[PDB]
Amino acid sequence: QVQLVQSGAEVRNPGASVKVSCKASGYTFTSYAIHWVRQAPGHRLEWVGRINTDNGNTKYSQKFHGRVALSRDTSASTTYMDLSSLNSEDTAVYYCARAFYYSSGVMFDSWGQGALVTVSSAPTKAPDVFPIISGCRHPKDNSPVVLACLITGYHPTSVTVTWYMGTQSQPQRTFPEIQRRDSYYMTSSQLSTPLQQWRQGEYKCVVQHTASKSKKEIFRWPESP
Amino acid sequence: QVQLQESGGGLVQAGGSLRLSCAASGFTFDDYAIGWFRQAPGKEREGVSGIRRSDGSTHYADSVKGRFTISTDNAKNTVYLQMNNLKPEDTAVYYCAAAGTPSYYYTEPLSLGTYDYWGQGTQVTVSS
Amino acid sequence: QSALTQPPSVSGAPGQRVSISCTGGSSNFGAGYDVHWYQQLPATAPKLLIYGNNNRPSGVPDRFSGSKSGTSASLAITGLQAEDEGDYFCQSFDTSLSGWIFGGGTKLTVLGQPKAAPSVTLFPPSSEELQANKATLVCLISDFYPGAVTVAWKADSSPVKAGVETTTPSKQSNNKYAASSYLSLTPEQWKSHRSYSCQVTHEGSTVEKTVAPTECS
Ligand code: NA
Repeated sequence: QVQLVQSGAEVRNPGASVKVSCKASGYTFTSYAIHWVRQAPGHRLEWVGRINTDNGNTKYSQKFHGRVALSRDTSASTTYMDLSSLNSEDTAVYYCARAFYYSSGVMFDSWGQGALVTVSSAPTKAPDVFPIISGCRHPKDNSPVVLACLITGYHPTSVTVTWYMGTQSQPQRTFPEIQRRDSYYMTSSQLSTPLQQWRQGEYKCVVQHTASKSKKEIFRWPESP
Repeated sequence: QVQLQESGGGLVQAGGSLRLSCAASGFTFDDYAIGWFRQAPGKEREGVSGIRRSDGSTHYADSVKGRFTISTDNAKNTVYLQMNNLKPEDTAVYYCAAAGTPSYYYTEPLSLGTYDYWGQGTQVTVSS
Repeated sequence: QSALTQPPSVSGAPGQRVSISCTGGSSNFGAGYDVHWYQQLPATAPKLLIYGNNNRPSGVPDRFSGSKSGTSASLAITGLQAEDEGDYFCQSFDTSLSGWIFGGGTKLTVLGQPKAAPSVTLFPPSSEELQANKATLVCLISDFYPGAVTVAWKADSSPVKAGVETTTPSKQSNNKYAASSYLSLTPEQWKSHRSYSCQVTHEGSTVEKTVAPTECS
């Protein structure tokens, strides 16, 4: 079916530029126009610009003052948005959408998943991951064991956590990410099913942080202190 | 900063004539069609006539066919709307609009969804 | 006006009806440009819900209808479902700006959902964290509804406010709310006190969990 898939999230220093891609599939790419819309936190959707996938001509929102440029590669079935001179108000999810013509105004019948662009002066830093546990590693009082991983000191958001019992993925509980007093972020991921006993290394939390190109695994909860 | 400036409006007697002009400026591309829309008091904007600048092809609404003549002068970036045998029902605010996507103009030359650049409009009154 | 105005939020009971107004101006709705409606569920891309004032594309149930008077549109939803929760945007084109416009969006909350007590687990500082000269108490709060919770910390029996960071609750993919509270301590604070406690209040009930430095031997 008609599908728009965009590149991943990006983080940028203020005054830099970012190039977001949007690959189209499931239909004739050059037979439909592609628009770009952004969504800032606590803001409405804001139209960014249009580009004809055939002849490549563009039309931009005057609110951006020449800072946004749109391009397309018909061989790759992909449109690109380049937003230069980034500022803090440019932190937003950038969608691409297909223009379906309608005599009383075009519609956006297919939307891409969006790409988060974060504009920050704070450094990018990989997370520290700590194995945390409730009920002690080897309970003597029949208490259930709860495993979780404390994920702290990273920037920017976000991190992705998965749990594994061997190679089998395991259900988890997700929690919000909060910005610490030191402008860094912290969060937690809890293994959903309580435990009793397990061989050392049976369970693990895998914490991916694309911004820092780092993936950290924790597969050992040491003898209880 | 695309601009579309209408001119030539005013007040005429039934059966009279008027020539409207739309001065275009700020275009970073030149494959665009120019349309003329009119909005009578308490109504919507309806397509009167349009012209593709490169193709030179014109279209007209049935209510104005024969009486109205749209012509382009790409050297001056101006599109003219010659209006003859004006009727009181022709009274409206006339707008000139540009179509940035040529595929839309080939499908619907006189539909609002075809034009994504718009001028401020000029008033035309035909008395009796 | 050269923009579309929607109410910030609209709430309704399941099986009941709700209406979302989207008012514009002469330069968009009044010029003849129609309204399009988009539905954006939590953590997903917007989806075309209604186009051309009152038309539904393939996949949209009859429970969604729309009207437009040329200056004010309306998206009505009959028989509210829990899955209807999300943000609903209207959209048009403005001739005075020569650009496409979107409404501010309306958050649809479906009331009457089944209430759920929070599942609270309090984690002491990990040995690894203590070896980094840092100590964080982790109070994980999951699987509750509605989202309002209050978290309070106690060292022994006395309240603690310094070093506390409590997340705003938010719905997770399980359609339940989750939250967290972190008590940042020095290793000396953690070892000196007899115990620390996380107190979670939620809809007329309070749950308290307690950890101690020597509870594991
Ligand atoms: Na693995």
